[PDB]
Amino acid sequence: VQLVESGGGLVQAGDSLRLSCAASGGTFSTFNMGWFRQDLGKEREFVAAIRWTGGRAYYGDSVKGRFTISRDNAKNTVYLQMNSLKPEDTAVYYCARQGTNGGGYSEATSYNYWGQGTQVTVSSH
Amino acid sequence: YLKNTNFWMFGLFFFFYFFIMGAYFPFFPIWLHDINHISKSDTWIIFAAISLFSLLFQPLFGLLSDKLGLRKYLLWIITGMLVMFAPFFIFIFGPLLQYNILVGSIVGGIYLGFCFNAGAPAVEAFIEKVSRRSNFEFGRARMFGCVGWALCASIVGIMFTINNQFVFWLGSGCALILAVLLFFAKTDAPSSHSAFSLKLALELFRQPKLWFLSLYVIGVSCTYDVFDQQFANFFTSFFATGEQGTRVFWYVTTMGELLNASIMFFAPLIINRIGGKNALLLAGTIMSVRIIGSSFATSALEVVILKTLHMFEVPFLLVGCFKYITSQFEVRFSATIYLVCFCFFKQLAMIFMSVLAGNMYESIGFQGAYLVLGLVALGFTLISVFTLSGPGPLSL
Ligand SMILES: CCCCCCCCCO[C@@H]1O[C@H](CO)[C@@H](O)[C@H](O)[C@H]1O
Ligand SMILES: O=[N+]([O-])c1ccc(O[C@H]2O[C@H](CO)[C@H](O)[C@H](O)[C@H]2O)cc1
Repeated sequence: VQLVESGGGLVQAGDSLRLSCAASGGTFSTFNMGWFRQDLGKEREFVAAIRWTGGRAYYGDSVKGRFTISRDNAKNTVYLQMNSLKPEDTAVYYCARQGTNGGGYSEATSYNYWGQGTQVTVSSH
Repeated sequence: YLKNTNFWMFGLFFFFYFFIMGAYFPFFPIWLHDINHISKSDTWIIFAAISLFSLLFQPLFGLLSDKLGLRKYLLWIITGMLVMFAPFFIFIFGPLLQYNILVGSIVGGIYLGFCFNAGAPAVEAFIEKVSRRSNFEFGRARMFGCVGWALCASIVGIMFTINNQFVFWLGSGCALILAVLLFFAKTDAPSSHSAFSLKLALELFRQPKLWFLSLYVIGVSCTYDVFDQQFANFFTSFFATGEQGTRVFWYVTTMGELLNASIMFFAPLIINRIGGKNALLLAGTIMSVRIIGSSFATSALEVVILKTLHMFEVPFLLVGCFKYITSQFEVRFSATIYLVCFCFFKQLAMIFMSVLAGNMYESIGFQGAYLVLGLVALGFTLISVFTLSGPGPLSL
């Protein structure tokens, strides 16, 4: 099962950039997905993650209180709402799907399927 | 039971034996991955060998342990091989897995399959024979194991970040004091129509009560064990950094097993007055609830409760089964059916069940697979109420 990632591009500081991630293959009953990002040099950083059956969602520190994540069963699609973007949000945002091995949702290594990446750029002027 | 020399001998035996096992079995995967660098997908070959040779030793240990009643011959070999605990993991098993992975798992397959997968229930069946002779309850003995299991977990967690090998050396030492206990323990001495025999043991297979009891094992007991195999990863799936998720898990196991001991203390008093099969049904229910509950969990709090929920089924499964065994079947076979009807047939079904559920972990996923396991565990616990000859829940 792969991972497509819509959205991305250039936005002015303060805009809202809604990302979307769908996939083809299997229903992720149980499976829970998330988002990561990578800037010029920083190792893959965590931003969001969500599971089924409950709005249970997790968010990172630099992202808390601005990004909203939701999911759609059957449609097998999950979206990432971005609001109040600032220039340090520049990066390539990846989609993911958790693995049965590994330890926790906050770590890149714990996600078996990665997406290709979708770069978002944010400038002041 | 109160102060009785023979009880403290075998109560401390469970404490110091499962102190051996608590050093390797719980948190075993973390031994092969974070320290020995085996791939998270390779570990199946090691569990396979351990499973293969436990398949072999379990029917052996069962038939043997019954042939020589309370002679002590079997436990002396085990207690002897347990002295090898430290050099095995540190200098043999470890580096043999850095070498060719296959051979290194054979020596572990035979060693651990012998000392633990098959040795542990053989120790349980033996001390249950001492249970009915020296006048005390088996549950009051085995609760010692839950405390050593816990204390050892407390010691491996503390020492994981500094000198993890330290816990293995304790194992060898514990095995030696495990021998001291076995010497001063008093039972039938060596030099050895109502006795044991293979012929009457194979005629035992023809008994229907065996078939039904077996059905309970592979239907609701095997399913529960495979559910717990990969529960610790599913447990960390509700936490951020894994080393936090595993730390919490290490708290709940240590504390939970203390809770498990306390329950086991009183378990005999309950299992005595409500029947044998009812303990299995109650255990099977706590089991089924833990699977189906984990299928709908959504908060770390909810999943912690589900782990601690394991501590409520163990006392009613262990104390209960022996209390169902030695009433529906002749005591002279108590160690043989427990080792073959429970451990062997459970081990048998766990071969197919483990690879079948592992495909769901990749296809559907954890909680989704837990829903199927929960239905069959719950399902087989239903027909269990009618199949198992005995009183039942109605008897109230
Ligand atoms: C340095 C660690 C101290 C542990 C010492 C354990 C002593 C071993 C006791 O020997 C055994 O006694 C049995 C009767 O009890 C005999 O049946 C058997 O033939 C004999 O081998
Ligand atoms: O390989 N075996 O044969 C085997 C392994 C573990 C085990 O665990 C029970 O003993 C533990 C200590 O008492 C815990 O209480 C645990 O929760 C119980 O289920 C029993 C048998």
